[PDB]
Amino acid sequence: NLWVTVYYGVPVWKDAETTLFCASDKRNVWATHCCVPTDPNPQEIHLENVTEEFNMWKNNMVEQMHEDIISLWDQSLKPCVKLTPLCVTLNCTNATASNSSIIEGMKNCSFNITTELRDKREKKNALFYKLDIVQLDGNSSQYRLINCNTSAITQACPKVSFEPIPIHYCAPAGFAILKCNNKTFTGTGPCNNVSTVQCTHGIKPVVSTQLLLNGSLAEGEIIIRSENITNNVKTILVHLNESVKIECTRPNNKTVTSIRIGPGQWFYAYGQVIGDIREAYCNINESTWNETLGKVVKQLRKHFGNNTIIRFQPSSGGDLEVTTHSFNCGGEFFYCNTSGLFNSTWISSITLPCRIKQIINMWQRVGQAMYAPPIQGVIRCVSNITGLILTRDGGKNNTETFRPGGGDMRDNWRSELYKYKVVKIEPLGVAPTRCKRRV
Amino acid sequence: NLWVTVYYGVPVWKDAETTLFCASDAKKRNVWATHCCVPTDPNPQEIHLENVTEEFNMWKNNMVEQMHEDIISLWDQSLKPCVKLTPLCVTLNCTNATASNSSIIEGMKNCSFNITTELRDKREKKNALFYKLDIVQLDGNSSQYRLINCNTSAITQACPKVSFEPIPIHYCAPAGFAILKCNNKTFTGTGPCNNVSTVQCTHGIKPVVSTQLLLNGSLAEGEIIIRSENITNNVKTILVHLNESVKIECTRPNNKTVTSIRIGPGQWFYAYGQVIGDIREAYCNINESTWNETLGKVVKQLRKHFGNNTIIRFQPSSGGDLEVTTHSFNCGGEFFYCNTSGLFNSTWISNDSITLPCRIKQIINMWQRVGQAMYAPPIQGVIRCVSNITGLILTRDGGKNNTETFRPGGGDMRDNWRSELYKYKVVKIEPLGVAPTRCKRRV
Amino acid sequence: NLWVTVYYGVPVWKDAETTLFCASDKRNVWATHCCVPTDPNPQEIHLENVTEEFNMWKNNMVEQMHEDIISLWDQSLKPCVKLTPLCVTLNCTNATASNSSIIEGMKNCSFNITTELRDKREKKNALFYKLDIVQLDGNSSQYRLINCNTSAITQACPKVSFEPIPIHYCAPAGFAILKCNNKTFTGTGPCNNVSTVQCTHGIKPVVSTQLLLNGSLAEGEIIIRSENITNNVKTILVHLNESVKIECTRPNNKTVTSIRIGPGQWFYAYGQVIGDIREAYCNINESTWNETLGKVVKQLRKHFGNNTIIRFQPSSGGDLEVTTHSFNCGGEFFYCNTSGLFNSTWISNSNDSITLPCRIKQIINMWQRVGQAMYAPPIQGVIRCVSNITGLILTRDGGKNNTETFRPGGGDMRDNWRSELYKYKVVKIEPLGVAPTRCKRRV
Amino acid sequence: GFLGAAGSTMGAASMTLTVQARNLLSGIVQQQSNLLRAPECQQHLLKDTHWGIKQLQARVLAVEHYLRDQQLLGIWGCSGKLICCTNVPWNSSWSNRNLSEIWDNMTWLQWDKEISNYTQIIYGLLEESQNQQEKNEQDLLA
Amino acid sequence: GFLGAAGSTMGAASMTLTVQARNLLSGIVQQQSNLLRAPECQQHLLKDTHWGIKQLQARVLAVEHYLRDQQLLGIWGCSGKLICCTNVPWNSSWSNRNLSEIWDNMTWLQWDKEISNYTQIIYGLLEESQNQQEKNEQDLLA
Amino acid sequence: GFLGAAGSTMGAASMTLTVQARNLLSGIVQQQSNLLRAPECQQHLLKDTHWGIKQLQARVLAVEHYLRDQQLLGIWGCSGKLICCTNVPWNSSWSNRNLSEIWDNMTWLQWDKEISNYTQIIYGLLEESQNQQEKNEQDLLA
Ligand SMILES: *[C@@H]1O[C@H](CO)[C@@H](O[C@@H]2O[C@H](CO)[C@@H](O[C@@H]3O[C@H](CO[C@H]4O[C@H](CO)[C@@H](O)[C@H](O)[C@@H]4O)[C@@H](O)[C@H](O)[C@@H]3O)[C@H](O)[C@H]2NC(C)=O)[C@H](O)[C@H]1NC(C)=O
Ligand SMILES: *[C@@H]1O[C@H](CO)[C@@H](O[C@@H]2O[C@H](CO)[C@@H](O[C@@H]3O[C@H](CO)[C@@H](O)[C@H](O)[C@@H]3O)[C@H](O)[C@H]2NC(C)=O)[C@H](O)[C@H]1NC(C)=O
Ligand SMILES: *[C@@H]1O[C@H](CO)[C@@H](O[C@@H]2O[C@H](CO)[C@@H](O[C@@H]3O[C@H](CO)[C@@H](O)[C@H](O)[C@@H]3O)[C@H](O)[C@H]2NC(C)=O)[C@H](O)[C@H]1NC(C)=O
Ligand SMILES: *[C@@H]1O[C@H](CO)[C@@H](O[C@@H]2O[C@H](CO)[C@@H](O)[C@H](O)[C@H]2NC(C)=O)[C@H](O)[C@H]1NC(C)=O
Ligand SMILES: *[C@@H]1O[C@H](CO)[C@@H](O[C@@H]2O[C@H](CO)[C@@H](O)[C@H](O)[C@H]2NC(C)=O)[C@H](O)[C@H]1NC(C)=O
Ligand SMILES: *[C@@H]1O[C@H](CO)[C@@H](O[C@@H]2O[C@H](CO)[C@@H](O)[C@H](O)[C@H]2NC(C)=O)[C@H](O)[C@H]1NC(C)=O
Ligand SMILES: *[C@@H]1O[C@H](CO)[C@@H](O)[C@H](O)[C@H]1NC(C)=O
Ligand SMILES: *[C@@H]1O[C@H](CO)[C@@H](O)[C@H](O)[C@H]1NC(C)=O
Ligand SMILES: *[C@@H]1O[C@H](CO)[C@@H](O)[C@H](O)[C@H]1NC(C)=O
Ligand SMILES: *[C@@H]1O[C@H](CO)[C@@H](O)[C@H](O)[C@H]1NC(C)=O
Ligand SMILES: *[C@@H]1O[C@H](CO)[C@@H](O)[C@H](O)[C@H]1NC(C)=O
Ligand SMILES: *[C@@H]1O[C@H](CO)[C@@H](O)[C@H](O)[C@H]1NC(C)=O
Repeated sequence: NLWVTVYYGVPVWKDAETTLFCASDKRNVWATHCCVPTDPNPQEIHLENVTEEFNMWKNNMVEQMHEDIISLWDQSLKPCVKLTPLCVTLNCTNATASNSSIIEGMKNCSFNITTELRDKREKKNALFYKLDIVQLDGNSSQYRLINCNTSAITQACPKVSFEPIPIHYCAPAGFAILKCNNKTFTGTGPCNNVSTVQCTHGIKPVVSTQLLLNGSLAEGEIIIRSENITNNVKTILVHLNESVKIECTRPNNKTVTSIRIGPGQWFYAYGQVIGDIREAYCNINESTWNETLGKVVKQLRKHFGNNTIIRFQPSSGGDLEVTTHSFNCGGEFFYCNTSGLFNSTWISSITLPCRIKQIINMWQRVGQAMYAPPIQGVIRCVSNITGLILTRDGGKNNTETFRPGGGDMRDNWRSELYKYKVVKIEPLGVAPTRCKRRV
Repeated sequence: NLWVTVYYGVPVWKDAETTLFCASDAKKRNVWATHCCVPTDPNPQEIHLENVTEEFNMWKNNMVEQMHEDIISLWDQSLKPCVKLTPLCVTLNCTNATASNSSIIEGMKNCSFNITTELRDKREKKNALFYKLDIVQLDGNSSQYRLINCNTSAITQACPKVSFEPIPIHYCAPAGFAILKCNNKTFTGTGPCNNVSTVQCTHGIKPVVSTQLLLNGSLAEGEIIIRSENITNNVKTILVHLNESVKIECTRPNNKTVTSIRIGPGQWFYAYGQVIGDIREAYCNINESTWNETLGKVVKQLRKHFGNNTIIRFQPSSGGDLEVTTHSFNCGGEFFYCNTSGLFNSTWISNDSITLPCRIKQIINMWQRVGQAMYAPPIQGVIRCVSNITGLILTRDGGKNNTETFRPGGGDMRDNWRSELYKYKVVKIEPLGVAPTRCKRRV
Repeated sequence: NLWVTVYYGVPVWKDAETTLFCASDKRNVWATHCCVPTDPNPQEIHLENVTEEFNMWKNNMVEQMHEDIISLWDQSLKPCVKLTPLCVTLNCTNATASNSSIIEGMKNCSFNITTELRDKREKKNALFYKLDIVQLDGNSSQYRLINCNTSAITQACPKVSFEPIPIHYCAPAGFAILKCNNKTFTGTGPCNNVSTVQCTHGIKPVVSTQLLLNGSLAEGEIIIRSENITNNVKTILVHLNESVKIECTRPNNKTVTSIRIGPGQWFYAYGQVIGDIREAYCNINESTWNETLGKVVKQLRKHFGNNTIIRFQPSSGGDLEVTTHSFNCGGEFFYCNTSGLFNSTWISNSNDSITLPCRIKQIINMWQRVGQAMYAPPIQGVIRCVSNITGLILTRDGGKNNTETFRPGGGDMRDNWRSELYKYKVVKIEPLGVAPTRCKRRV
Repeated sequence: GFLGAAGSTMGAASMTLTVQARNLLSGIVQQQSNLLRAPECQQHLLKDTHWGIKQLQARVLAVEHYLRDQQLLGIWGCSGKLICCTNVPWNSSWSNRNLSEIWDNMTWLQWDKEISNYTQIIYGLLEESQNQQEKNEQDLLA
Repeated sequence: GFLGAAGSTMGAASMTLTVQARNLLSGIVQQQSNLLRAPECQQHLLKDTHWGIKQLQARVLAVEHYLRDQQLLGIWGCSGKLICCTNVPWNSSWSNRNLSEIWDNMTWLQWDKEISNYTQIIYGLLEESQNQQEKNEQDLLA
Repeated sequence: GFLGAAGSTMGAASMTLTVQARNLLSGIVQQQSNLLRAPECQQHLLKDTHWGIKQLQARVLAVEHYLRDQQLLGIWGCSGKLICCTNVPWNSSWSNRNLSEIWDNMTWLQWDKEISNYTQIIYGLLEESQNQQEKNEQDLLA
């Protein structure tokens, strides 16, 4: 009695991977690259009686944005000035400010550089953070840029703004974005309250190593997500339901010196110091940090035992990018000592000193080093901590030690896209029915 | 009653923006032929549209912006693989350059300089002649000089075997689009056109570059036509299409020897060697009569938009860069800049020949862009070229007691292409439509 | 009466020129570029009663082959280190080895090179092949690299392998590859054993000049193919039915010195050789060569008449690219003097081995382009290649007097790719057709 | 006669419906592609990359619009038909005038604008009508 | 209301079929077109060759999937429709769910999963059936 | 075989027209499946921009040719069929064989050669016949 019938436009789909489109809302780099409106997307389609398995540890969207951000970064740096002539011998000394007060950083170096005429060199002076420079064979007052034995460095154009903006990722035709809405969802498994969208919400492509910045405030409850809570290989992400305010600052007021390299080529360095000497640092509310860690420890106890003792210790070792809290602030690049935060044990006005360096091997690549230009004037920025990156070491029974490991770069963004999945529409289907084609 | 019918293949269109493509007829290494590889129709067709009218706006036409973008993209593409004169920026001993019997040449300098060679550790002293307009003085009381480029950007030498002679380029729609051409002879833009035809490609436009006069264009079928985005607002430019051209000669008469240097591994730099013959100067010769009747007809037609008794005065450009103050153009690969003082000094109320002095400049800030400047290579021999002025670019100064002053002004290359694109409009076919009917669907 | 009926899905086709793609199965360029996986079980389908005309010297696939490969070499060298800072005057002497043995062919050359800091330079020393170096001026130990007056040179990346691997060439949809299975096919005319295939059998991109290496063997006898056997202007391709083993080697054990150019740029050269010097050479079995040359001579007799004299002489002239047999051996570049071969007389028709002295070069202008040279990195140790000769490239003289003299050819690598692709053609499917039938649409 | 008689009359468009339908797609882009390939310009298409991406943009957009049109005809039950009628009645609000007053007294390009803002409603009615018709034909298939 | 009936039981999605037919092609493609056309997107991103190539590839693949699906509808006969039956009996061995639950108490997602591994067999049957039908019609006319 | 009987006989060859039409797009989807299995291959071939433009051009050209054929079928009233008959008679000017001389004893390739210059005339006549039939149908629906 039953006969084949073919239906076109069935509302079903399969898992897939595809290039999603990037859209957003002197110049901001993302706005030009993702130069397409996102305003006319006010609605979502709730799906009645659908269950779908999410896996935030196998999202291809996070990989896509990693490759997209690095591609954008490379493209934006590509036409900018090169600093190869600055890889010369430097005659260096201690810098000073006010009544000849020596600066902790700020090696003052002089260098012979070629001007617009190839047959003409001039001595020029510049101050540099001590972390960008390496001594030449232990000889006094002989130094080179840290780059000079790796690759040529590019100066980021001062006119472009690398401040992240909200980014929306939109399905191409024949594809859709499924978003879980279960507020207690732990990043993996079935979700039975799902809404389909054409575009994601606004996620800022923030960069950070060990603390999670300027993100969404998790859900109503603090959520700890892991591909395996037991395994020590996997990074542990903590998602806070309340933001923690942090005020980071470079207080030193300085002049910026503008040097000509060649035809149409300009270099910018830190010139004379204007104000008095003060360290770069971040301020964090001590009490707030305490109850936040307490709540996170309670949620950890829910996984590791109610009678378990849980302690936090600093990151064991590695490059600044591994152990320091690395980030951008006002266009400058900070690396902060977080040992004053992750030193505690649990049974049942914090000032982070901060180093600043201008030459960065972002994404731990060999070569392709970026030189951050200086910024004239004091820098002060405020950020919301929304989550944490924790590394579990294991050890003795009923002892749980976690450290603020930097994790992978992708973990900075898995923290934001855990709700999202991409699906390919499969409009074609077949079924039996009582009806049969005539003739 | 009435019901809906859906027709597919309806003949309608809407105004649209789209990329186009460019085609040229088959013919050393002329870049225009290379880029517009697509061959044209040997028998181009035109379909007259009976009882059709359409609004054209020559100042909002996407064709010209595509023109600017495509032409600049091609120029950058052509210069991209050519030799770089980046290392050629050193202190220069320059002195007065002389020809034949030690006779001074105004506007040139014999410059000696130290230059690299094949081996990076070997240098050599080399000599070359340069124009004053390409050189700036390092020390006001000495003979050290440099090239004007050196404080903006490195310069690229155009490839010596690549011709830049303009060729007619026909501009064609992709599928689904069409080009609508006005056939109203006195059409001034910004309005309806009654006599309209559909085409697939334009008539063939020579991408000629000029600043003060329109060269090698098309002539107006009727009388002289004056076009403006805003005739009353004097800030806008004024395009004048002539119905009779003016034949102008221009020449660099001095017979120059060309020399070449191996500046790098396969990098050749060309320059002007010594010179021979008597001293001669670059100029543009114009028939004084034909100019005067042309300008007389132009003022007569200006009096259609300005008062009959209004005084019409013509003055040179007040000032600015050499590119816009002068009449700038290309002659056989060389770049000419001519004063035009003898063309625009007159007042109009109710055997002879003229000559414009001209200057030669090899460093070109093409498209008024900062940096990325081009070095036009030297040309062996003596340069003579002839061109038809077909139209003029004029700016206006008012606020006078029933008097209007006009100057060349201009300088925006877009307007040049407007002179051959006011007729055309791009449209997108919308083959889907509906209509009422007396008919009904069955089953 | 008969009425039109329209058919879609027809099995007919036309000759066509289309874009193919490449699929093949330590950073080998070939595996990377042809990363598309191949069919493990290609399904050749014999087309019964189908005949197809082939003409391998009009086969457009060789052009696509040539363009794709040269693009691959150019792209692989794109990120690699430039050696332009090294083009400096060289202080050279005779190189030496253990016990001060005078090495033939090398030079110990020293040069001042810029270190990581651009304001400092250091003296470095390295061995080079004398064939890659020319005296800077007159007769002074001052010497330069041959390239320095032609173009900048890029060293091939030492971590990148260029070993040939079989490459299968696959059509896009709507195109099919017709394969001819006539074992006796001479490269032109009808073929009566035609099958369809998706991808070619797998052709290794071997590059050689005089003798065809590593190729496929003829199914039948030895086949001699040429557009005009009478017109000796064309080359002649010998496809053998039996292969010949050839053993080539650079036997001296060398080491490699690693010199910094710049921040991430490293130049590599032969630091030293141990001793017990001997020349690089190839070796061929004498009896195998004599028998193979006799069989090809029999086929030449078949073409040119039984009572005709045949003779073989070395190459008439040209550079090393065409006079010698050149090949790539593990990344190094051999050029062997084939005078020991092709020296014979044949009129109506020895347990030793033929030795071929071989010059070796690091500076290669691949594909005989001016500029864009490539510097082969050194290889530590001892180099040994083993190869199968499967064919020959010959040219014919015009001496007449009843004698046809033959010489090694070469100079156009396209013949090399063609030698393998003689039996494949690409055809576009045309699904549409019409025919008459004994009925009409009801309407 | 591409766009021929565009100003003549909407009633007797007739053969013009064919003429447009075959000159808005690959039936001319084949000519464009053969012309493009003929001088072996592919290297330019590769060297001048920007021009290449622009050409591919133009071709894919033309293809996308043609498929736009074919899908809209298909969902309306008008696949493979130049003139097709439906069962959706004409509304008085859609610039109602007697056929004696508009049919053969008015041409395309003069009255398309007179039914703007009603394209979407007509399209929605057509899809709903076609879907209901197809479901009814299914149910009748006893 | 795209995918609005995905979790509804089979048959509830019939009236939504017209909605689901759109946005595969020409529902999102023209939206993305105009959205990218307004800010000359890709036009000033032509220099970002990677980005342009990716977007062109994605649009091409949307087109190609649409053509594949439409052509498979063609080769089974009765294309241009959201609903159509064939003359091929159902092989109950595939699921043996010979119930009214084919139009109740189960969603299309679940069904597509349940018979996910008999897709090719159904396709081949439809192919042969249309071949026989076309030849039969040609013979009947002749 | 895929092109089996192409050089044998028209009648037997015409039985299997399914495989060709299927492969015109199934080759494309199979090759892109091969690429999708290896995203690193897509990444390199993306970085090799020239290869990307080459094969994007190839794919869009294949799509173009398929749509060319499909729309030509559409204007002839043969959309959704591999076999269809019209009301255009056969002109003796170009061929005078009878059916037994062509549907047996001759190959489709030979047939393509036989009417190579008649076929465009058939395109024109089919277009006009379909337009006339459509106008007749429109006037019929009273
Ligand atoms: C407006 O249109 C006019 C034509 O109606 C243009 O006049 C033409 O201008 C060209 C360019 O100068 C002249 O071309 C001639 O070409 C020969 C051929 O020379 C070849 O060999 C030399 C060897 O050194 C090589 O340098 C060349 O590139 C060629 O490969 C030259 O020898 C001549 O000197 C001369 O340049 C035409 O002759 C000329 N036409 C006429 C009738 O005189 C005019 O240029 C256009 N206006 C503008 C502004 O472009
Ligand atoms: C997290 O979000 C906050 C709030 O948006 C960000 O604060 C912003 O920080 C940037 C960079 O310091 C500020 O831009 C600066 O503005 C001044 C004044 O125009 C200008 O002189 C500087 O050159 C720079 O452009 C921005 O005004 C500021 N916005 C607010 C409202 O605080 C913070 O940077 C974000 N942090 C992360 C991790 O993304
Ligand atoms: C084709 O011609 C090439 C030379 O043009 C011949 O190359 C040689 O191929 C053999 C294949 O077994 C290589 O053997 C292996 O090479 C690797 C390279 O690192 C080595 O590690 C292994 O221990 C082993 O020796 C051989 O190296 C290679 N020659 C060189 C100098 O590397 C090839 O034999 C010819 N025939 C075919 C079928 O390719
Ligand atoms: C399931 O998802 C829907 C959205 O698809 C949620 O509905 C939202 O509920 C919040 C409650 O504050 C409202 O503010 C939103 O406006 C609602 N949106 C829509 C579209 O309905 C629903 O709350 C979710 N329920 C669960 C179980 O998480
Ligand atoms: C960094 O060093 C430079 C070089 O000495 C200082 O510049 C000048 O130094 C001379 C003495 O050598 C003084 O007479 C000038 O007055 C200095 N001029 C400037 C630029 O101030 C420079 O001051 C040093 N900067 C710091 C912060 O110590
Ligand atoms: C570049 O230099 C090479 C080598 O110094 C030159 O090659 C010579 O060409 C002549 C031509 O007659 C030969 O006789 C020589 O044997 C070649 N080699 C030597 C030893 O010079 C080449 O001609 C030069 N060309 C350029 C443009 O620089
Ligand atoms: C900088 O000051 C410190 C103070 O301890 C001293 O040790 C060091 O040698 C000084 N270096 C220079 C360059 O003056
Ligand atoms: C921290 O927050 C509390 C909130 O009551 C506030 O009273 C206290 O002054 C804050 N201290 C810091 C570190 O700013
Ligand atoms: C140009 O127009 C003027 C208008 O007065 C007319 O006198 C003159 O003859 C025209 N010349 C040509 C060549 O058409
Ligand atoms: C090489 O250097 C030695 C060092 O004494 C010197 O004698 C010799 O002349 C130099 N040769 C050249 C060619 O520079
Ligand atoms: C244009 O209008 C005239 C008016 O009499 C008419 O005769 C002619 O047919 C119209 N053109 C077309 C193409 O129908
Ligand atoms: C080829 O021709 C022979 C003639 O006897 C026939 O038997 C055979 O079927 C033909 N091939 C095909 C594929 O029809």
